Amino acid sequence: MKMVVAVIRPEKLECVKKALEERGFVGMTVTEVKGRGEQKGIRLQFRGREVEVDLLQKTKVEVVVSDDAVDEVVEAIVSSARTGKFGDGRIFVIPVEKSVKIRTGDEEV
Amino acid sequence: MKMVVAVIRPEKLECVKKALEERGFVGMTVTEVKGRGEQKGIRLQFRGREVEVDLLQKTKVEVVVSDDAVDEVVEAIVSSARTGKFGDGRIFVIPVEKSVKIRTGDEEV
Amino acid sequence: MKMVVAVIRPEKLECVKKALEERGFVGMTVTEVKGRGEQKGIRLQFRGREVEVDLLQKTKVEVVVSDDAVDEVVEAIVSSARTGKFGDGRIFVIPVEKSVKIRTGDEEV
Ligand SMILES: Nc1ncnc2c1ncn2[C@@H]1O[C@H](COP(=O)(O)OP(=O)(O)OP(=O)(O)O)[C@@H](O)[C@H]1O
Ligand SMILES: Nc1ncnc2c1ncn2[C@@H]1O[C@H](COP(=O)(O)OP(=O)(O)OP(=O)(O)O)[C@@H](O)[C@H]1O
Ligand SMILES: Nc1ncnc2c1ncn2[C@@H]1O[C@H](COP(=O)(O)OP(=O)(O)OP(=O)(O)O)[C@@H](O)[C@H]1O
Ligand SMILES: O=C(O)CCC(=O)C(=O)O
Ligand SMILES: O=C(O)CCC(=O)C(=O)O
Ligand SMILES: O=C(O)CCC(=O)C(=O)O
Ligand SMILES: [Mg+2]
Ligand SMILES: [Mg+2]
Ligand SMILES: [Mg+2]
Repeated sequence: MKMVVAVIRPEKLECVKKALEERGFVGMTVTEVKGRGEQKGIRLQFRGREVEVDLLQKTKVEVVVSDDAVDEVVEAIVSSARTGKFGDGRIFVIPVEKSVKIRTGDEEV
Repeated sequence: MKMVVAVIRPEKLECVKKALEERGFVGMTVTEVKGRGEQKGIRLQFRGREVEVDLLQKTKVEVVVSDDAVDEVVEAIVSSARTGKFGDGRIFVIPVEKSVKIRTGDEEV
Repeated sequence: MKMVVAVIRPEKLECVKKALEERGFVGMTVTEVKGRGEQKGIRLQFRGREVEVDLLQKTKVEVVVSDDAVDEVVEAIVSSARTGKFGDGRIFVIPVEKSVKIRTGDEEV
């Protein structure tokens, strides 16, 4: 099992949720976060002066899936979150050793 | 070392904190998140019409513990967070390779 | 690749960001969280009476880096976040198996 961790543009959350749902991936954890990547935020022109915003509002989407489902989950997120501009997002894959459903106590290892 | 990541009902946080404390597990990180599981949220009846809420407020509890302590931490969370209804929570176990205490610089590997 | 996860005092975020930037580590994810460590929060005296605050506001800094860069990232965070008092923070290192840039689709494994 793996956890797919995507940090996307907040306005792309609905697109991502729908692309994952259509593929049968419904379970996910969503966190409001802030971040920046390799461009260290954005430079804007305001009243003829350059202004820097080095930390932007982002949405973190965490999806725990089977090892074989990772590539598909990554493809679903890329296809629905992509705009072609800096800041589209990063996806990180982290190993998950155990998964427990609290209600039933069932544990997948 | 492992990180035990529990996503629980927000109203169960105090129960979970107390169950972990009684067992000597005090250190934890708590994040307000949103999510859904296999039932894709909830269906409610409002003014004679069916309404869907597909992302619910949840509380993420992260507890870094020794490898041998995992099962106990998982049991403590299940016993205190469980209601017997859909949405009680999921628990994921993730490997932690290093743990550093900033104040002292001590690092456990 | 590894994810360096630091839980620091909120007032140290700017120091940490600058120390990481000076070393060329710009990409990071920042989350507002709450937590406590081994001292189980703080005890304050208010109106001649002892009061306990068992969960404090903290800032989680997540930095995905190459395996060889971990130690430096940990040193940068320790040097800029340290005050010498309980609550300076914890740093956890978690393995990252894949990293994808959404815009380009490039994947580092
Ligand atoms: N090395 C990193 N460690 C942790 N989080 C990161 C890292 N890089 C980026 N992120 C997170 O991913 C979000 C999206 O990053 P972004 O899409 O700008 O990545 P990028 O590498 O700069 O690619 P691009 O050139 O397409 O912008 C960031 O705002 C931050 O929350
Ligand atoms: N596959 C998953 N990936 C990431 N987070 C998940 C996943 N499944 C559930 N979660 C998180 O766990 C929270 C609790 O999920 P929930 O208890 O409903 O799980 P479940 O598998 O549907 O079990 P149940 O049938 O008892 O409801 C969700 O709201 C979401 O934040
Ligand atoms: N075992 C743990 N599991 C998960 N998060 C933890 C753990 N211990 C501490 N944290 C997080 O790290 C933050 C900082 O912890 P803190 O610096 O107080 O650690 P400590 O072990 O008590 O060291 P110190 O004695 O210097 O205070 C906490 O508020 C919490 O968010
Ligand atoms: O995140 C954005 O929307 C633009 C900024 C960016 O790409 C970055 O900081 O790397
Ligand atoms: O989370 C809940 O409280 C009910 C919804 C649920 O179980 C789910 O979406 O899987
Ligand atoms: O976090 C603090 O600022 C003081 C409390 C502390 O160190 C703890 O709970 O372990
Ligand atoms: Mg970028
Ligand atoms: Mg459910
Ligand atoms: Mg402490």
